[PDB]
Amino acid sequence: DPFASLAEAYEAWYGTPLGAYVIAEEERALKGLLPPGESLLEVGAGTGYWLRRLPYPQKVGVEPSEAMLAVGRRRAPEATWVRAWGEALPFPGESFDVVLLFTTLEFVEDVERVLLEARRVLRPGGALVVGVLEALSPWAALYRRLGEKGVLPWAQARFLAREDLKALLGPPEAEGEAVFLAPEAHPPYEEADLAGRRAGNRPALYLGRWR
Amino acid sequence: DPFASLAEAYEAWYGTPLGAYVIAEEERALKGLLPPGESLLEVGAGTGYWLRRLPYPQKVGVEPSEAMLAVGRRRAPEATWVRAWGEALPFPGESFDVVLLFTTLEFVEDVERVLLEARRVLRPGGALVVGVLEALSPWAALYRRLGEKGVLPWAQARFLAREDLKALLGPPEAEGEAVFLAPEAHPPYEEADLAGRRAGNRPALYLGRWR
Ligand SMILES: Nc1ncnc2c1ncn2[C@@H]1O[C@H](CSCC[C@H](N)C(=O)O)[C@@H](O)[C@H]1O
Ligand SMILES: Nc1ncnc2c1ncn2[C@@H]1O[C@H](CSCC[C@H](N)C(=O)O)[C@@H](O)[C@H]1O
Repeated sequence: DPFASLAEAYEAWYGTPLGAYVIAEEERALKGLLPPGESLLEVGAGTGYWLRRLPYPQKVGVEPSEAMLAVGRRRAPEATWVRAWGEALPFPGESFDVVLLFTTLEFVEDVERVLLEARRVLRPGGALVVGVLEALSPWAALYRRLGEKGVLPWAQARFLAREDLKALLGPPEAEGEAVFLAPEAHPPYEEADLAGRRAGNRPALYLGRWR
Repeated sequence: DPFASLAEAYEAWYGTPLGAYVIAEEERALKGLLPPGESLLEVGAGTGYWLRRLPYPQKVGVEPSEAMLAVGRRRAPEATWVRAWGEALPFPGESFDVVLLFTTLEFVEDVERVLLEARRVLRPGGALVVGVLEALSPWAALYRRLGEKGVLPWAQARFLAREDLKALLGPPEAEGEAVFLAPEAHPPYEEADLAGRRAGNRPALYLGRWR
């Protein structure tokens, strides 16, 4: 478990200027894809960052890391926390309106399997929202380097491009993307961000919604 | 040999609009860092793209790939082509005024030995000029992915950041940088480039000169 020792300070970076900007843009992008619904299931809910911020009345978080889970259920108590793996969700078919996978496929053991589970558990016409750190962004460059440099959890991550998702789930009903500036950007961040777009940067976060 | 079948189409990309822009930008940065001198040695001279374009009256190209070499000795006949590895230069010490390593370190066997050899064959007061595809740039993200997907020669490449070079050679005497736009930039390219710089992007090409 690469997250075994990262749980406690996992959100520390969001407090910094750049991190605050990144997390703000990502949430905004995510909100743009979130559909109406009653029940939500986040696979790899980690510290429950999204669980506590999403509005759905019925929220369920699946997290295999004991460390992450310890923090998550503390921070997002209103949700039901289940200790399981994406590859085998302990729920009957067609039980959720929305299933969220935010930068989790980068760490699962079997991507196709996790996606199958997500769709089974998803009810008719259910919305599957997937978010990944676009492999082609300068952020991926940083994380790939940090990974080989032995930094956790990056050393055990796999990187995906929107192309890979579309390859697996087909054409998304809707898309979203955020953070075009680079890791070493200087503020005012909005300038850096618009600049990164114009420079042709792939975004740091790609979001797709499939039914 | 990763370049075993890339020699012929190697320079092809330089024909496209972005390619044209990129390579021209690299040439400008490289020439701006090249010092005064009579003799030049390029380790991993490949297809002689740089040998065919540098002022030095006496220049030698070291290239282990026979495939690349076949093209190089042809496109840059005014230079002496030697078939050897950077790990073992067939030259006595203090014999060159300038030694050039342009995107070669990412393919050699032993980086430290290559650099030791480069320094050995350098005359007193000589200058070593290294150019690498900065590992933190969006281009690095693209090649690491291509390498992952098999694509040669990227599957065999290692990537360096200017910090890696500083750790190996110490603080350079001078530096150069080029191409802040991303692989997917859109024309007008000069704007895209200025954008990438403001975005916080790391240059696709980092150049350093040591003595
Ligand atoms: N095989 C698997 N199945 C389900 N979750 C997994 C998994 N492998 C890793 N994870 C979890 O995926 C999470 C990735 S970190 C992202 C956490 C959360 N989605 C957020 O964006 O805030 C980690 O908490 C990790 O424990
Ligand atoms: N151990 C080694 N010693 C010297 N050269 C090597 C090497 N391993 C690979 N190379 C050469 O390094 C080159 C990298 S491609 C760059 C070629 C040229 N410098 C240019 O920028 O146009 C390849 O042609 C490859 O054959």
